[PDB]
Amino acid sequence: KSIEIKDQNNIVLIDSLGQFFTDIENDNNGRYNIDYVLLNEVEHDNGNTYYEVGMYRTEEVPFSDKVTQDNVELLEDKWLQIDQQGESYVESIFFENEEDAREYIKLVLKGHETFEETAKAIGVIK
Amino acid sequence: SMKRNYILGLDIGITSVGYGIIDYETRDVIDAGVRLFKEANVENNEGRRSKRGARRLKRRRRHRIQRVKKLLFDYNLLTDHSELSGINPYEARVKGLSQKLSEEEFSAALLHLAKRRGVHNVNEVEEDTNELSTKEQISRNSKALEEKYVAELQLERLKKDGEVRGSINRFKTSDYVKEAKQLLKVQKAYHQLDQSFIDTYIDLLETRRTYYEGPGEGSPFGWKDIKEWYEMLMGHCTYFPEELRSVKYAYNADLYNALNDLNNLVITRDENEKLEYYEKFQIIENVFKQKKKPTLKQIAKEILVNEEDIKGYRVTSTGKPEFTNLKVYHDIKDITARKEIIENAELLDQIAKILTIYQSSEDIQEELTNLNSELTQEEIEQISNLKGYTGTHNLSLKAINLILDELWHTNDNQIAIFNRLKLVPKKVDLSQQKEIPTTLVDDFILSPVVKRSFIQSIKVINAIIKKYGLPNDIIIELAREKNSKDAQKMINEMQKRNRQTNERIEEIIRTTGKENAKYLIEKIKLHDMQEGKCLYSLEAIPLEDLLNNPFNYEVDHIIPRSVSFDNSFNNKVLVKQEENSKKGNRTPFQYLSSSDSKISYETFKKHILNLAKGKGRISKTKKEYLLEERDINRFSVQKDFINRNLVDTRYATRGLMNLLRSYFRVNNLDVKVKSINGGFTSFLRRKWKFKKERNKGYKHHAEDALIIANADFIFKEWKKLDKAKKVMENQMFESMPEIETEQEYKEIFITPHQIKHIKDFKDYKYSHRVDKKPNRELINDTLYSTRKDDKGNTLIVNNLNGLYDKDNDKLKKLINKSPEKLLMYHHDPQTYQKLKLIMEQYGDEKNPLYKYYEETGNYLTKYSKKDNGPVIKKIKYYGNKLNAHLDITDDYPNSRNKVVKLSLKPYRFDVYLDNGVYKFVTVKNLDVIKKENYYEVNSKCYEEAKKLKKISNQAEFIASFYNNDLIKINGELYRVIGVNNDLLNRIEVNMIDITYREYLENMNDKRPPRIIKTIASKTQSIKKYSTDILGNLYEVKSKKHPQIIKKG
RNA sequence: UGAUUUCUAUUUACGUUUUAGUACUCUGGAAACAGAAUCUACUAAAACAAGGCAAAAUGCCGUGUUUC
Repeated sequence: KSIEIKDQNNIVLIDSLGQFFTDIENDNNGRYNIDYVLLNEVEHDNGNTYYEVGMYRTEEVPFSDKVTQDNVELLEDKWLQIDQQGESYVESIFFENEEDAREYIKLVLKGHETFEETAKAIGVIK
Repeated sequence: SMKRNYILGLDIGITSVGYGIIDYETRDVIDAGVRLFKEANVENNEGRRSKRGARRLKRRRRHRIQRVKKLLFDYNLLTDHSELSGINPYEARVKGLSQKLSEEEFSAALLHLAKRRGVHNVNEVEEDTNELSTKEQISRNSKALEEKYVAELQLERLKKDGEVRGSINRFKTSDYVKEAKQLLKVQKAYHQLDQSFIDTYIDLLETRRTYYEGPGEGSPFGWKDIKEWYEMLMGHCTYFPEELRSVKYAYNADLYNALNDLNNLVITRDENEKLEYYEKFQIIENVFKQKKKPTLKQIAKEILVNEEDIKGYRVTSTGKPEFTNLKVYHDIKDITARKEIIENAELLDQIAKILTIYQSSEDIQEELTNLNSELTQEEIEQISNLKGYTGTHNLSLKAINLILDELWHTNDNQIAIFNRLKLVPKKVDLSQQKEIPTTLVDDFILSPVVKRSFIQSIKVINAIIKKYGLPNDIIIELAREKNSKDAQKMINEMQKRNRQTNERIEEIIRTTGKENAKYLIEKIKLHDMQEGKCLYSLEAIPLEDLLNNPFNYEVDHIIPRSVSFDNSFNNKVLVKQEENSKKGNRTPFQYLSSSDSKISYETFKKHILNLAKGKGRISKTKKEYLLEERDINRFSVQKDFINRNLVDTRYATRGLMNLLRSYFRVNNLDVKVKSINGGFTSFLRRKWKFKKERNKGYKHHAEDALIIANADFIFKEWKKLDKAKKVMENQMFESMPEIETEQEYKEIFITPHQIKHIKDFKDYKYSHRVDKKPNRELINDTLYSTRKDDKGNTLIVNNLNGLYDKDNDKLKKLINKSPEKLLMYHHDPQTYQKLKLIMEQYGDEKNPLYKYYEETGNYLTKYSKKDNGPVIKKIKYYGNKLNAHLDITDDYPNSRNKVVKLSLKPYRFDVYLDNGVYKFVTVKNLDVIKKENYYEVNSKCYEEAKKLKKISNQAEFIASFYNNDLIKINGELYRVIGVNNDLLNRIEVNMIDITYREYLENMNDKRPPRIIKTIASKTQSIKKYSTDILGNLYEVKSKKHPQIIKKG
């Protein structure tokens, strides 16, 4: 990784750039664990601006029906409402360039900007 | 505000209630808005109830174990110095059947028997089968216990297979009781016991609560005795509040539905088109009581007519006529045909009630015998083994019989009878109600979605009445979809049929060469359904002539729209222009029974019948339209058509209408209420040229309201619509004018009166429902254990299951990508090498362990030198680093690892202004605890979180924000979603008039569809605003200090 | 364009986790055994929304509705 180690809690969010999904996991009950990640521009308390790649994991998203192309939208909706009502922060790693953080999310994390894209790419559906 | 003379339109959706206020005389838009709320889901209360039951089960198991412990302490078999750690309960349990046991192992045996004591009745277990039902497993185990005790079989299972626990460990209480009492009769010779000791222990071992006993004393879900149990299980009638609701499958309920079916029939014959009292009695006795499932053939044979002459019946999806079947009548008749039993309606009602509310064959037998009736003991025996009796009826038996009279002696159906009788809900005295009560909705047997939206609509009506005074007219439309899943289903089907029609149009253009087909889709589809035949002349409609000269053919409305009010495909036929011209405002039966026709009516009827038989090119609605032989000048026929195509007669709509009309009737308030059919409003909205797409926010919901309000206006402006106006209002109608042609109909309804003025409206209001409820879900379900890595972080440990499943490639992915995350990688390298060998051997397979098991019959076993290693069933691996969590390690004493739960669910956030900088502290659901009347924010946790945010003691408390509260950040108004990142002081908000997702979509923006904001030194202003249920804004005023006590 | 299931009761065997014992792995030893590791499994005993009542009791409550 091309990351930089910082003091991370006094960081102000400047511009939310992207939202990617890395894994949609079926727990083999009526629930799903959705791993996603955010790409933001942020300004440190010291003045320097970095690009934050923040990973989040939303667990126990209940969906009992088998998901199809006609169904993945509703799973995305339920994931969003479960994520809004809970706590899913894992960690944040920072970069100096937007291209470097985008490359990180692109290759080492395998993140898609569409929930449908990730569902088909990981094999949840077609 | 200032009271107005206005029409109020209501659009009740699954997540919204749109209101529109139009001036009654000037047709000008007075107001419009939407009330927005989250879609209710039965699964929320479902999970609540299931977890409550599971907690009860666990509590009662622990209490049984502790009571056995107390009994042992009583007889001094357990002391404060007893030690039972090393005792094996199976060995001790089988040894105590033949020899004296240590007091320690005797106590351990009794306790281990008390922990797992088997089934009383399989009906008590609502189960999803490890794939072999508990009843079948008990059968297997009892057949295996013919010469053994449970402990002996369990011990030989342990000694041979190494396991006792799992699916096959399902016994019944009888076998445990046998083993326990033999153990006791052996051990009483060596221990100073009592017969009271044996009786008490056996009782503790086998006793449990019944379905009719319920929870113990002090429970809000319990009851005092069996009478209160029955009365709480049934509930009370809406119209006769001291009567209890009937069971669903009572005999009189089935007879009521059957008479409703019979009164709906329209028989073409020389005699009365409607079945008469003697005829209905003959049909009930000779067909419904002789055939379990009556068919149209049998009914037609009973009245000596043919099947095609009977119309107006319910239908399956296979197209077969459907009629109510007397369930309990034929269930008892198959056991006994005695007239004293099956021809006693009240006796069959009692039998149905007993079969429904009792869940045991023995209790059913006892309660049947306790009916001092003429049923024999063997008849009761046979009846106790019946199945399928569930559900409670809407009505009491009293109302059922009261309406049974009207069903027998009139030809009205249930809807017409209820509309004529106009029964008043009496569970709440509408006489002393200052506004429309919302508690009556809680009684209705309805989906929670429609329940919530009905309550919201009632409160919107109350607020509108308080603001603008009593309305002149109220018009209501309820959404067709029952939930979001149904909405997605309908969207998918509509997209499918649009795709298919586009394909057919495109290949028509390809074959014929002309793009004209792009603008003739309706005529082309009608041509397809009719197989290129003009249904009034039966001449051929060449597709080339239709595509070249489309005005040679016209879309005629089968039943004239002046009476039918039907604008759908079911009331349309592509005919020759001259046929439509000569037909006029008549029906096919009237036009083809005339001098103006070119063919007979019977030729047309034969053609229509054979065309309806094949491939569903005719809908049943269309067929009963074409063969409508009644005089549509009769007022009854016009009332029927208005009730079908203009009124919403769904049960939920009828219940809400009854409640509203009753409240207005009782208080002598002259407010005319009607519920419009959604097909008619769709027609109106289309002809008024509203866009098909709804992509500009919630205002559409208000728009629709105004639309139907506008529609209501029409029905008051023209006297020739009076009949319709009075049928939609359910008012008894008294040289009346009438719409005489279809051109007049289109002039009345298509003319865009004030439509541009409705489209130009900009002062829409929005109300979002705020959620302040404490004691929601506090933490996630999953129970995690953690490790501490070399670098000092805490990692969560995940489990990997289904290692030998055909489709599970997760272990293969993990081994190929990150082997070091497996715990066996570091702590058992030889087993990991075994696993990697297996993975590489079948690497081209999706799950190599699955193919390994199928090829070798071996699982993955732990590495062994003597190959005695255990089977590996699940694999632990390292997850993410542990962030904020709930530490539950104290529940597990001396635990080497920290035990955690994840995702602390937030409750609210309190914003303070501290020496010029805005800060906020997150109140979690775990921080709110109920104290005996009220929910209290724990002051210790609150001050802890305040200090963690470095909030001064002199900081000024600004406000508290819950879900959907209105926040004003830097002069911009959003609605609060919740805390997004507490550590980073990041909250989440959304827009008010539209979701941020669709806002971005309209501009084709690919930004993340979530508005996340930071609250820090850069924040200039933070204010709180709230609205009433109508969306009227007001800034929140006060509260120098945060709320610590909450009502709940 | 093409017709009500809410609310609620009782129970079994599972499942996740911790501790203890045993089995498996490693080291030392002739052995008796003892350590190391805590991975995989069996058995028992406990906890399973945070927690709050209540005191021998087929004991009770804790994820729903409503949020103006």
